[PDB]
Amino acid sequence: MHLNPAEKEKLQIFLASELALKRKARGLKLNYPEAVAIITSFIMEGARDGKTVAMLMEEGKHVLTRDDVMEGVPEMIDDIQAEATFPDGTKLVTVHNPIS
Amino acid sequence: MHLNPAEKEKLQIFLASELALKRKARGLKLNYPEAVAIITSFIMEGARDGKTVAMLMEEGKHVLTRDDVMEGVPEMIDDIQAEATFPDGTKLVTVHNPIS
Amino acid sequence: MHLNPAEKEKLQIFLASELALKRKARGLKLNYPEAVAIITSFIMEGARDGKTVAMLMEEGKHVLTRDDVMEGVPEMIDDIQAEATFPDGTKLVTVHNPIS
Amino acid sequence: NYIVPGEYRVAEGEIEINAGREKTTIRVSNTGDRPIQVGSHIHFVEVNKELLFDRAEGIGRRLNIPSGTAARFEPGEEMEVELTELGGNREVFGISDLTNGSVDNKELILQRAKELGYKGVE
Amino acid sequence: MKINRQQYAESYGPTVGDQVRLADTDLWIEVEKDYTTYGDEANFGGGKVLREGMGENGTYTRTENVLDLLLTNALILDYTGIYKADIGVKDGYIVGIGKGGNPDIMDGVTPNMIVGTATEVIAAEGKIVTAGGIDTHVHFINPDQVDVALANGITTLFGGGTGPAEGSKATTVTPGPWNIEKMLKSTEGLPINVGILGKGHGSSIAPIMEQIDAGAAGLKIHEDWGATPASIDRSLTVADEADVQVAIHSDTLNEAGFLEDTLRAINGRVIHSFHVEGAGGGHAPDIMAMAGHPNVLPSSTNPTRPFTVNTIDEHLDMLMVCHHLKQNIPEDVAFADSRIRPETIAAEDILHDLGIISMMSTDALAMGRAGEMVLRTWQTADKMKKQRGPLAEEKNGSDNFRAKRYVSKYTINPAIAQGIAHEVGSIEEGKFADLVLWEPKFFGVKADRVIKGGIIAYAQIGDPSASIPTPQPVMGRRMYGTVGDLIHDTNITFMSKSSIQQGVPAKLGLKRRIGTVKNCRNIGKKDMKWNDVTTDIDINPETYEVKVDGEVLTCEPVKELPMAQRYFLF
Amino acid sequence: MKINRQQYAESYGPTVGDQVRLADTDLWIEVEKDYTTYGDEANFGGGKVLREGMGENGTYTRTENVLDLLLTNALILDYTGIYKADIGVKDGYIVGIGKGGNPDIMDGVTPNMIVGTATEVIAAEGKIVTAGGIDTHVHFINPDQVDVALANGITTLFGGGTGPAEGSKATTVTPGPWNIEKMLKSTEGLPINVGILGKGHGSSIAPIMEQIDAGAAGLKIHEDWGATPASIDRSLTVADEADVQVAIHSDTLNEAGFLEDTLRAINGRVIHSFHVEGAGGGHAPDIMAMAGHPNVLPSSTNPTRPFTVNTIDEHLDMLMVCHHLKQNIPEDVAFADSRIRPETIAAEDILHDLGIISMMSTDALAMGRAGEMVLRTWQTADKMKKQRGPLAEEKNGSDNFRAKRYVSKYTINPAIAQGIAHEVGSIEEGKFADLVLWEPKFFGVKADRVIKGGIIAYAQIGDPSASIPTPQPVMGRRMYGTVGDLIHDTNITFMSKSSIQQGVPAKLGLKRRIGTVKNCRNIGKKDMKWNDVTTDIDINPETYEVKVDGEVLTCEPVKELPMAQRYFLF
Ligand SMILES: [Au+]
Ligand SMILES: [Au+]
Ligand SMILES: [Au+]
Ligand SMILES: [Au+]
Ligand SMILES: [Au+]
Ligand SMILES: [Au+]
Ligand code: NI
Ligand code: NI
Ligand code: NI
Ligand code: NI
Ligand SMILES: [O-]
Ligand SMILES: [O-]
Repeated sequence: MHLNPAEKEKLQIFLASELALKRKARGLKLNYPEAVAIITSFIMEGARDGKTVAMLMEEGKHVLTRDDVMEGVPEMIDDIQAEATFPDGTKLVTVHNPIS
Repeated sequence: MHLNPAEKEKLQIFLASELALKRKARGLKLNYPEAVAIITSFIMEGARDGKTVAMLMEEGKHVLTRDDVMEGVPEMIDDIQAEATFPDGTKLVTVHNPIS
Repeated sequence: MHLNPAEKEKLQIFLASELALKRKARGLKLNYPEAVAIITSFIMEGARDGKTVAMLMEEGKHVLTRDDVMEGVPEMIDDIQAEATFPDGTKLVTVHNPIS
Repeated sequence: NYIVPGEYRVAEGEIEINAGREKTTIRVSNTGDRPIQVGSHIHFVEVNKELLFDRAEGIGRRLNIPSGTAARFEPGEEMEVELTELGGNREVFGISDLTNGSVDNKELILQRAKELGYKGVE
Repeated sequence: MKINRQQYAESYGPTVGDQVRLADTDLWIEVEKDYTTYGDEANFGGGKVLREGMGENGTYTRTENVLDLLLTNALILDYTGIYKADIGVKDGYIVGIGKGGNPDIMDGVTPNMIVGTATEVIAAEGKIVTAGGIDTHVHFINPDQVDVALANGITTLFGGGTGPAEGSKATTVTPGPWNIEKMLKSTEGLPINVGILGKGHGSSIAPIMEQIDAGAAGLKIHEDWGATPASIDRSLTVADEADVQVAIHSDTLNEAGFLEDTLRAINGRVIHSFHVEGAGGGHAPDIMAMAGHPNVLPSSTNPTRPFTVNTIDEHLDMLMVCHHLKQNIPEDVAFADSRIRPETIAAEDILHDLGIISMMSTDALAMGRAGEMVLRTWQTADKMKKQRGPLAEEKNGSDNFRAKRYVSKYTINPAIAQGIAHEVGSIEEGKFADLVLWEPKFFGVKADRVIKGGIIAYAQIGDPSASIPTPQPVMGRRMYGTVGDLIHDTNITFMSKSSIQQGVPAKLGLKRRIGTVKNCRNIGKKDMKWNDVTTDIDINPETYEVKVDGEVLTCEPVKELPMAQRYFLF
Repeated sequence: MKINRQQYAESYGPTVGDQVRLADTDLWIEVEKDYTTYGDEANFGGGKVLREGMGENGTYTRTENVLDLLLTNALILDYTGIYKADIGVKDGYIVGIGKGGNPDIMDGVTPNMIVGTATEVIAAEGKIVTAGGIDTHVHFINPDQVDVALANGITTLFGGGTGPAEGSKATTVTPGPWNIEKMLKSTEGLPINVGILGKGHGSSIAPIMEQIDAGAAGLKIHEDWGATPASIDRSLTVADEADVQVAIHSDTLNEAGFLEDTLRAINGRVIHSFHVEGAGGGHAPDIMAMAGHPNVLPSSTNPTRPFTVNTIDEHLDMLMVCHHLKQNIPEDVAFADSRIRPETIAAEDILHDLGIISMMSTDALAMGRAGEMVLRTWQTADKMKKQRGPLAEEKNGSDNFRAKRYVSKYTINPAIAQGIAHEVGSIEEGKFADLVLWEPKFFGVKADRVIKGGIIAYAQIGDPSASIPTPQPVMGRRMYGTVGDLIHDTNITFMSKSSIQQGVPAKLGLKRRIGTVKNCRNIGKKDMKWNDVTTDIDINPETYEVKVDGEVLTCEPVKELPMAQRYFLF
């Protein structure tokens, strides 16, 4: 596989997202780390799909709404940042106030 | 996300449980580590759901039966212990002879 | 669970395979690490099922075809090697040119 | 324009090995009941005792095969091999302890070979 | 008052006559004797015996016969016996095996086994305790291999390598003074005992000898560096002068000689024959005939142990990868068929059971598995019981004789061969306190706690953030013995006498305990505990049939093994 | 006997005239010469050449011309050439480049490249071998960044920081004697070469100078600490006296002066201009004009390399986060538009290809990627071939000239700028043995093996519990070079001459190799290998259009790059 250090670490984010999505599916309101994991994994998978940074900046704001999460969680998340490999290399994506 | 050391470690248990549940679904009798992973993850997910320690002490004994596991596995597992965050903080759950 | 060092590491391979299979399911052509993860996990799960080394040497060559992967990936993978616990202990499986 | 990552485009022609060194062909027979395989760079006179050939012809020489390859003799097998000359200082130490010095001392090499029972000292 | 046997064993571990199953095998060990005084058993906890004025003496200072550490109620499995006792440790050494406690009020206390203010306690009731495993065939290729070894109860690594360099990937060799010095400094950070082998190759003495002076603890002769008559001879000359061991992987290709030529070059001197069966390397096809000679110390590597249905298919293809062989080169096919032989692999099972092969080893990361020496030793023992029955010598329906024969293969015998048995290799008084605790259900599979120099180095333990240590996930982890400077005190670097006399440790700034390699040259097959058989071993050049004293040795592969799928996640 | 070229290259790696594709790029390198003697190639393994009495000499001791390590059949890519040779290493240094083996029986053996008893072997046939990367723009923010760097072939880190403190997150600065001392002691545990930069700010000499005496290896001027005429001047005065390099991130805001004022303060003295294009910081909008002056050593940081379709969107928003900018403050919007310019980012591609910008660097964790300096250098080279075609100077349809120009940007040129090129930066005799092996399919993406001071420090290797090292999972791991005390011997802490003369290493108990920074002050743009072009660079104040000698430099962004999605899991 030739995994580098970053690749090892980012697998954890995917795992946390899977865990969080299962918790959502059984009707739980999501907490802080679950919400962050979901949006982050969304961004990285979007980059894998070949979306642009601009597309993901827009879409990232509609992954979870306030009725998906616990009280206070929207206000706890100022922005979410993730780096992933786009078709044109590694790029940073920042989603500002993802949960409105 | 702000993962602490315990949160990092416990993701592994969830992963092992997913692996084990897939193996069960294709008709395999489960071994020692698979059985332990399944019951442990059940307890932690139950705590996330807001169940009580007492509920999980009861339920934990009916997650797997002896026809789910290999010969000797029921006798190998004396108890299973797990700590998770309940709505009222971290608590220890112990399930005694989970596989009867 | 009593996880040893190898067991810890190999959970990662399973996770990478899950990630890669999801990416395949949404219609993406797989890259080098994704392809390797898929075939490797296939071998290890086959050993868990009680298949023989000889069976897995054959089957491993039909898990992914060249229309499943990106240009150049078939030629990048000379062989894939994995060790897993068969009913008769740990054995090494090698699949040569898995993607034809 | 299909891209194979890290592929070679080798130039035209062939590579000649051991160019300008004298070549010699001899017959060699494995008189033993177990297989013998001989590497490209062992001083040929010093090979296994149960190989029969004109031992004098192996002195100062090695197999004329690509570096790192070997010649295989099945039990009872007789075949021809080609030898090339040793280079550098033309000295051999250790191995079977038949030379331990210049390859020019053919008389002494052969005398040691005969006493120790290397076959084909004629 | 009387306690029934079931409740006694549940509280204090088994006593005389009781039997215990080894993991999920068909092997049973029986307690041969017990050093306790019934009613005065040592134990620790709330309202228990080891308390001040009671089972713990409150008068004596550390120097007055008081222990640093007591292991209570251990079931010891060792070449010296299978028995029940307390184990006493002081200054990192085993000082007493017997009965610990307080002579104030208790009968039968071993005089130097007082529990006092200085004493730590480990409860071993219901555990099996063995010596740490001694692996004498290690390639130093990947530092991750150390935890793998510790997790299966190995405490000493002998071999060579500089990491994933081709020379190291092929041979247990750390070549020359500089590389040896570098790896000695590397060893300062490895939580396990280490001895380093130099390159046993050259036609003059000096290039070989300077490795011994540099710090090497022995030499390796390997066909890849040229296992010629000259290299064999010079290495054994150096070894006789320096008092270190030589290991050999002989000339598979029979290029400079056949087996009999190698033996002529050895000329009756002592030698350790690696992977003697031959799948791992050596004179095709009759290398295994080495195992019959009085001057040979024979070991197996682990991937051929034991003979199972997947073995041949796995090995044929392993060899093709390992040796870069091609299917369309008939010489390569001939080579593979001359090397991977079901006849000799099958016989190897039997030779072990008869005590003709004396030792196990891994061949870690070159053609063997770092964490499976102990595991595959017991799988072999179990397979041989199923196929050959209980040994003639067995009494009481137990497998005690076989258990002693087999435990010797990875503990005492490698220690003797290497010249380190004065420090390690067995649970005896005066030896270094390398100890492995096993739950009987995990015996030979996953070590519970690994003690190095009297301090826990490795343990299967749970969540570090939990209220108690047992909650999930329970996994193998490094303990305090491996942290900070304690790693220096709890581990041994074994070195040659000349390098010690020349002050190499000070020169290099080594802070680890320094062990002396000695008494390697005046031993033979007869010195291998429970495995001292010499005999005429014949291997048919045409059929590869193995004969021991005119009798044909044949065995069947098995479809299934214990200590396998019940235990492992992958 | 003759071997056909295809089979020869498959067995020994390519020879004269053969070409190799760099990863999945359109770049081809061609073997220019070969030091071998056809038929006497060195190789290691069962029945191979490097065996006692054959290709390995069995007579000589280590001191008599014998190597510690031989890398066989390397395809070297270096500023000095693209060619085939054996590489010989001794005492952690490259001592011979040529042909290794045994002069007993082989023709053409380089006299000091004898394979003897002391010699370890690494097989490099079929591999590309380069010098370790030298990253001169590192923020020490997170210790995890070291493995990231090693995995992409970086072996030396120059920069500053004390961890995730705001000063360190913004600037490559370790401020003052105490912080410098602390980080020097921290460096004892980092498996990579390190040099530390002090704060190049102050209006008196002494507060700046005391950092050099304390152990700093250079200085950083940064606008965040006040890149004023005074700070610029004092730092260059200190630097001229101490013989260390100064790096500059100039006054983006033009507060105390414009670009021409900064140059007046520099006054013709030597200076390293960081992220010269300007997205990473500097006089808005014309900072890139620095790259034309004879006294300036210009480097790029990596996130603008090369110009792609996502670049601008990514950078605009990166800057807003990095600088805490607000969308509803028009001054912030003006600031961002004056700083993130598609015109200068595009021209930067071209300036690299023409050899006007001499160096690459990361800007690790502040505005750049720790493991992507090498990666993005080749992506730029590849993009420029696709858009501009093969360079005029190219012969034989190969890209050898471009490959030398680009490899120089992250190896030799940063070494020269920093004053450390006598130790590192290239594969030449007498230099420290920091070497990177690459499979051509992974070239510039994922290093196969990283050698530090003659010992493997990092490798892509598989399951530590497996029978061989290649089974999955194959991942980057630290090797024995990083363990115990060996970490001290295989790595260099670079320090100023005055701190060395004052005995700082002994004072602090530093055990690492100490390197001397020297010859920084009498160099210029003309000393940058393959990248020595000086010219008039004009940047239009209204349109940001870049002109080099009256000609307008324009480039297009690309939608896709090689060395990207084919390789990475995320
Ligand atoms: Au092999
Ligand atoms: Au092998
Ligand atoms: Au049998
Ligand atoms: Au910023
Ligand atoms: Au920035
Ligand atoms: Au362009
Ligand atoms: Ni071997
Ligand atoms: Ni070996
Ligand atoms: Ni900057
Ligand atoms: Ni910076
Ligand atoms: O071996
Ligand atoms: O910067």
